Amino acid sequence: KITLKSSDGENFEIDEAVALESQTIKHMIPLPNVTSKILSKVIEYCKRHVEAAEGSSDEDLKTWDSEFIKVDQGTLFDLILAANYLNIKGLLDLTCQTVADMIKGKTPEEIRKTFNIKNDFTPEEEEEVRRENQWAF
Amino acid sequence: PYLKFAHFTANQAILEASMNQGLQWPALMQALALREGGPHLHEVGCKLAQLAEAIHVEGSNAFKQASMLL
Amino acid sequence: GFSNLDENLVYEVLKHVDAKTLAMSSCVSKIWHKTAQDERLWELICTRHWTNIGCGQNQLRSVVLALGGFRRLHSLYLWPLSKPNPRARFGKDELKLTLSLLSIRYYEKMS
Repeated sequence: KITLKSSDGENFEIDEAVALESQTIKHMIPLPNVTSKILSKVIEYCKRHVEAAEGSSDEDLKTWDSEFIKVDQGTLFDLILAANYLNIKGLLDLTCQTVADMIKGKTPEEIRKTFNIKNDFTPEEEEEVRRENQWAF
Repeated sequence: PYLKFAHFTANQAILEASMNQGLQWPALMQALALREGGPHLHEVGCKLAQLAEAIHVEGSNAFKQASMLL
Repeated sequence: GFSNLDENLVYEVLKHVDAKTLAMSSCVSKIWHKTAQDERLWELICTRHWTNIGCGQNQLRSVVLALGGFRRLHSLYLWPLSKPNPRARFGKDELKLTLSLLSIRYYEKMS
């Protein structure tokens, strides 16, 4: 039984064993960076993983993970930030797999367009990077 | 296509057990290096010594590697 | 905020792609390019489809990084070899061929 407060100031409570899934929290709680929504998402993830810890159940957990993964771009970015901050392997890995599936896409115009990435390659550098990876094209 | 064929076949024959341009011998260096238990002529010898210092050095398989070569 | 990701997040994302996707993303931008030239990602990609080699990862990584790196190991010789047998897994002779090719190339380009 531990109490976690977020930027919203809500003293979200969770069990000690469930909160132990975060290495940063276990080592050391204002938590000025993690937002209330993202903190609630990590709390739900930790609760579900603790329930699973205490196959058919394995694939049910994977399906629940896939359902929870369905969030927009900003939510996924914030989830990655929070997972990196709080030292959670599973959540960071799941978000990384989702982003990898997203970037498994088309020619570089697609990747630069979906992520609003603004490339500024010099013409020499752009052409050279195209030639040095010609095997893929 | 015969030079590389002879180089690789002789290299495999030696590993399982002339100095023109010293081109066959660099390929064997990785063979002795990544081994279980551990490992005009003057200029070629100097380059070979530099290569040896760089990487910390003081049959069906032969049929296969030739086959992938061509 | 994917447009302004740091190197660590880009590396973490790129840890779960294949050779085509990595060499593809290497042309997205400059920071993505720099993260894609990482040796660890290409070592993972090269060793993914080997699954039978063994001599110690330290020795292999040191020698391959000394003789050009794992990026040259892939595009020059590994990709042409895997082109007509995509499903086949590279065993022992493929490594003995590709590393010899890298040694010959390094000695030729030394001068």
